[PDB]
Amino acid sequence: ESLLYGYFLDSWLDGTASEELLRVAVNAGDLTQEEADKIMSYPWGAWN
Amino acid sequence: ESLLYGYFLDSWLDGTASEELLRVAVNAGDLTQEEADKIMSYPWGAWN
Amino acid sequence: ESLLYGYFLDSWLDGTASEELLRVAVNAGDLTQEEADKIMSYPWGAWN
Amino acid sequence: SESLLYGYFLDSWLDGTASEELLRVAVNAGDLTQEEADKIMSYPWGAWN
Amino acid sequence: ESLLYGYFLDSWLDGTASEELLRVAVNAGDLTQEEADKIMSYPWGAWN
Amino acid sequence: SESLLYGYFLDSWLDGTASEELLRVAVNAGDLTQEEADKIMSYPWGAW
Repeated sequence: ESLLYGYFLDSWLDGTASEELLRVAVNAGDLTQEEADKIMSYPWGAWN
Repeated sequence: ESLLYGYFLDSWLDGTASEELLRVAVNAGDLTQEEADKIMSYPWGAWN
Repeated sequence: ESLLYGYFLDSWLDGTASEELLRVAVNAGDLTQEEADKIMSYPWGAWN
Repeated sequence: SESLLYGYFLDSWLDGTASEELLRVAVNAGDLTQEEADKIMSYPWGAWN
Repeated sequence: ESLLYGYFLDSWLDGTASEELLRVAVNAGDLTQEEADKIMSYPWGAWN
Repeated sequence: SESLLYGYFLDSWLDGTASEELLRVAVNAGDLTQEEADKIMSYPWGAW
């Protein structure tokens, strides 16, 4: 599991990360594509 | 124990997570069903 | 220490956790009884 | 090996929310060693308040 | 991976870290040049 | 390996809270090595 998985998931659940931002993280190798797809399976902005 | 166990327990105690959200995390494989059931034995929104 | 020992000690020190909450954590296996007893030895709400 | 809560208690000492009273309880509980509490007390109490 | 990679990436996303800061961290051995380049690929200040 | 509190003290230097006097105390306490204090003081005090 990527070290920043939880960090990016939390940003998705709080609505601060967009799909574009997750693509940047995948491109950088900070998330795998599979992890970004998992994160996007959650409701965007669920915490709000 | 799942890495995000404490993250999701804290979100249940702070009243931001719902049962529906914990089920999304179990589907994602970020929590096991047993862990979601442990979290739901605590008082939701206990932190206020 | 259990993974969440510091998390629950901090909640006791900040006055957010109650004895009941610690015992729910013991019942869930997130603290040992000995850990809950050690946490309750500290001043509740010391952080103010 | 460092007690896991060493940084936690040092931060409380620097923020002025802990005094020796709390460090005494932590040492008695086995959450800090006496040597660790003496190291923390070497810092300026409340410097980061 | 450098231990402070996430710390510096978060500071960049927050808009608190500057390129100069990342370069200081590289010179200090706290980041690799490749890591500073990865961080700079993200949008500066996307977190508020 | 970095001292456990390296990031903690570097962050306090960047946020303008720590002084050289504080770093001297941390080296004397064995919380930072002298090399680490020298690295930290290389960064811009109060940058954040």
